[PDB]
Amino acid sequence: QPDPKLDELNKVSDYKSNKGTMGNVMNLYMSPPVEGRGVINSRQFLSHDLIFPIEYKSYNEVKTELENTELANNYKGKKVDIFGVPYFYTCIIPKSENFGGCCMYGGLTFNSSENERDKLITVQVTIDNRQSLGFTITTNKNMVTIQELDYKARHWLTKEKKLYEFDGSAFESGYIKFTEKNNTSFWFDLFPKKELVPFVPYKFLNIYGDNKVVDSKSIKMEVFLNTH
Amino acid sequence: AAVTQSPRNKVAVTGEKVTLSCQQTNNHNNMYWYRQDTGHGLRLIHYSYGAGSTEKGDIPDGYKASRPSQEQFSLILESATPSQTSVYFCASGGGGTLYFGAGTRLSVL
Repeated sequence: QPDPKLDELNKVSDYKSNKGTMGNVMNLYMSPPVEGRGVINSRQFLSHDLIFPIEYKSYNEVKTELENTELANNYKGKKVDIFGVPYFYTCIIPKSENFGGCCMYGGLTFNSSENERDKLITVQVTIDNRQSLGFTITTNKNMVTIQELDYKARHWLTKEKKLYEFDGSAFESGYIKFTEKNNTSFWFDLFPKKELVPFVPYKFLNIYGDNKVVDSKSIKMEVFLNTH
Repeated sequence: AAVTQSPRNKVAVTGEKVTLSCQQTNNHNNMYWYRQDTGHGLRLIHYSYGAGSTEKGDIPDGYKASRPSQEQFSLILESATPSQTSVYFCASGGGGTLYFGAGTRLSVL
């Protein structure tokens, strides 16, 4: 898309020196994802979002936002599964008539009863271009959102390798890169822009709004991290 | 009560992990943890604008916070130090209004 230069990656140290708290980002990837299996939207706020009557903790619905109306219309009124990262501060979800609730981007795949062996994907992690480990994540979906993968991966690294901590990280910068079978690739900067203080969740999570879907069986995942 | 804190009194030893809990009944979006010290009045440690949000106040060093739901805002001292001896006050707020809890006295030995 193509691969980032070091100097273009967001820095943990810049985020801290702008008085930001990396714990906001930690909590998105440590707390559980929104999940729903075979659900159908109950309503909409704007024509590029779909409101789903799924439970998350004490919330009774989630608004998921798509990048444009046609993408929303691709899923509207259909049986889908939902998997994504919710936020609450800045979430705007008007009631059916009074304002806050649970929101997310993207997250959607068509529900399929022919979709039942878990696949394993090995995430390849490289640090400072010099040490590797891999771990594996699973999903039972043949066609999976990139969001689902990204979350499963960042969640393991946050819990096990200090990807995000309350006030920083074991790293200074990094990105996660996905490679599809046809050989093209894209990446996300793992860290928040230094300007994003206070942390405003929708501006970080809108990367999922394109509801990019991939084939579990063939997708390649690589993380690259730099220490300070 | 608008805002309740627990515990109300706490004696800890240096290095001990201590969590102070604040729970509100107002459905306010904003919550705050301050400490009160002679010669400073209230100083803001961390605050929150909603569930999953916490941001640094003026004296955040040595403290973490967590806002796991609308109702609850926790202040976490991972490794208590004597400089953390103080009386802590939590507040909730929504535009115009602020309600404060009754205070938590922490001595760190």
